[PDB]
Amino acid sequence: SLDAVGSLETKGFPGVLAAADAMVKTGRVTLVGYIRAGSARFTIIIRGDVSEVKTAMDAGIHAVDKAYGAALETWVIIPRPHENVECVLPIAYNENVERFREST
Amino acid sequence: SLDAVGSLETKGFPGVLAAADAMVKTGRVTLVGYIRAGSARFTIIIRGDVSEVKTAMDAGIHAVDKAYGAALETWVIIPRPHENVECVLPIAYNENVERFR
Amino acid sequence: SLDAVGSLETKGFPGVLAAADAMVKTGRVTLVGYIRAGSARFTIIIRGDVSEVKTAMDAGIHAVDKAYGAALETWVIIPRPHENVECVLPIAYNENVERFREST
Amino acid sequence: SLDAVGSLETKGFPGVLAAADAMVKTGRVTLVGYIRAGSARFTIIIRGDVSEVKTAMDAGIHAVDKAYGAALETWVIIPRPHENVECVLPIAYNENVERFREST
Amino acid sequence: SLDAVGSLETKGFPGVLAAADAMVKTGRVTLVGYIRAGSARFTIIIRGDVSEVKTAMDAGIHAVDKAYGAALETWVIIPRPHENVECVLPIAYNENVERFREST
Amino acid sequence: SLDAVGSLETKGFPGVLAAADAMVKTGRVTLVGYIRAGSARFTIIIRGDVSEVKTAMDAGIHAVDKAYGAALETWVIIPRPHENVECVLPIAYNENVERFR
Repeated sequence: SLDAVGSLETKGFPGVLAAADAMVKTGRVTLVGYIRAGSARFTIIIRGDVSEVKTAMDAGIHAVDKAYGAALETWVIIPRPHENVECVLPIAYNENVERFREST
Repeated sequence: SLDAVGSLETKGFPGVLAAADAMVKTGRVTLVGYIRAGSARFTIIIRGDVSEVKTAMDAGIHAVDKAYGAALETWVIIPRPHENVECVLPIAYNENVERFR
Repeated sequence: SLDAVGSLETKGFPGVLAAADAMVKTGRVTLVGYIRAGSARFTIIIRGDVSEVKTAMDAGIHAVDKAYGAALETWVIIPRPHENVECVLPIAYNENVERFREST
Repeated sequence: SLDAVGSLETKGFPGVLAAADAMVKTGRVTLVGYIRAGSARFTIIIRGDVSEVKTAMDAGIHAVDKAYGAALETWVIIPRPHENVECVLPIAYNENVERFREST
Repeated sequence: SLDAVGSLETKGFPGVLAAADAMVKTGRVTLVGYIRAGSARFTIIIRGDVSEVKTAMDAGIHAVDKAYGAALETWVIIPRPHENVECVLPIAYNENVERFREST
Repeated sequence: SLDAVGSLETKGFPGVLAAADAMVKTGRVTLVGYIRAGSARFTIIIRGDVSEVKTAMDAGIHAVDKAYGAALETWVIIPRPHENVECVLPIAYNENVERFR
């Protein structure tokens, strides 16, 4: 998919839970996966139209502060990822989340 | 499920054991899973009605201090989590815990 | 099982080895499992009658000091753990340790 | 393959995502894999002609700064890696990325 | 087995390689396993008669200093481990090392 | 095998890639495996004649500095490792690397 990708990483799982919920409730985006990065850091990945990923990312960043003890470590938006990156890195749509992609 | 979700994370396993036991003894909630987060941190996840998750979370927060050397690192309650989140993050009810629902 | 649970976590494996041996030799308790917690920390879990878990735990705490370089990080006793906790967390009796439960 | 190898490692996943996308869009190179290195560090590996790996690597280094909170930790280019290194370390071309090698 | 157990943990793998080789060359002991403990710490476990484990452990401790950059973090000798500890923790003899046990 | 063993560990993967390539290009040695040690440290292991492992290790130590941001954390050479060590620790020749022997 050439949809934009957003990635956000928190210290602690509760922060990433808060961010993920805000993202998919505010932008027409699909949460496609998460990573245990080590050192109690967790990464989440969303896909969607670039403008919707921007809106979702802002909501996710602000939601991290609603989780006691959570910290926002790092985030990025890649507006139009190369197929090789989507293939190798864990950022692709998958069959588990297809029905949410259809909904966007 | 549209049930509320609570998640709490401690430094050390004993603290998460203390917290989890307090949660399910005080709220009508289901402990659905836990995560080894790395750095000796452990995450637990509960589901239930919003009122019961809040009650359980309060009891769990206070219970962490009963474990010598434990620290409460972070926690959150999401009253009405989006179905997409439940699908990807390890927060769903599962068949292992069905009898506790 | 409604038996009490004790859990103890050390910095380094040698400390948890010392503690486990002291625990099962002091109380009528079963060591049911251990966890690699990360950051070179190791968790052990015992089950048994609450009074036996208390005496075993006392011995385990003191035994950690017998390992050079070990640190006792954290421990707890839960006298009557809820079945949902026993199910999800790695604290249940299991078939690998059945013969030790029988002997207690 | 005697193609050069480039490897770059960031603090946080978003930085490695930014770097990978820049690399494969700038040089005629293939992203062959990534590593979760621990401590929330992530490694990516590209292969291609040495001149293409150099230009891709330059773009990847600069792209890390486009991810909030990311840090560039370490990187290297090996112009003509030994077959024993390609065998043991996770740097070989693989069937998952064949179509991207063909296009280079 | 009621043979003694020795456990030694280093920062870095080279230190544990040095210690393991010194142990089995100096005491009539068997190296039965190792653990990746996290945080670049490595644990090794030897078994044998208590006096031989003592001799091996001293040689292993001194060998750690022969590895550049290695640090000895923690160690213990448990002279006669309870069968429950041997069962749950990774300290038992195994079929991979039987021929070295026979040799001791 | 009674061949010598060398092991070297870096902070970051690029440093270990640099070191490994220098080793097999300078000594008649076989790189038999590597370890993700945690904390972004990576271990590599070579086997060969004592003289070749020493030569390869020297080249590998110097090569770590050619990787931006890499650090050499620790290394050792065991000229004649005990067979018990080869059995338990991941330092043996293996079928994946047979052609390099």
